[PDB]
Amino acid sequence: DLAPGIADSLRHFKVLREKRIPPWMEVVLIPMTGKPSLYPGLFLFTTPCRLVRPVQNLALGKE
Amino acid sequence: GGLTCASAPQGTLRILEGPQQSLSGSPLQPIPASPPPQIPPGLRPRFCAFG
Repeated sequence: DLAPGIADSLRHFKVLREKRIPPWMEVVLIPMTGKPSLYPGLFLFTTPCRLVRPVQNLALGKE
Repeated sequence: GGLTCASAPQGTLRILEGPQQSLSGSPLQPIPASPPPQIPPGLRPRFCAFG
C-alpha cells in the first residue's frame, strides 16, 4: 500500500533532481497481479551502460 | 540491572515522511503540438511560358 507512493516519490525526486537521485535512474515497480506475470518488486537501477531516453513527465511538466 | 524479559508489545508505530501532492493532481501540462505545414503567403506565378 506504500510502494506506488515510494515509486512516485522517487520519480519526483529524479525529475526534479532533489535528493541526489541521478536523472538516469530506472524506478521500476513491477506490480503484484496475482497472476503469472513478471516477478514483482521495486527495482531501482542507477548503474551505467543502460539505454535511457527522454520523454516528458506530464505531471511535473519537465523532461 | 537484572534485565528481565518484559511482556509482548501492543502494536507498532512507524514514522516516515509523506510526499506533498498539492502540485500533482493538477491539469496536465503536455508539450504543445507543432503546427501543421501551412502554405506561405505571397506565392505568385513566377514562370511565364515562352513566347
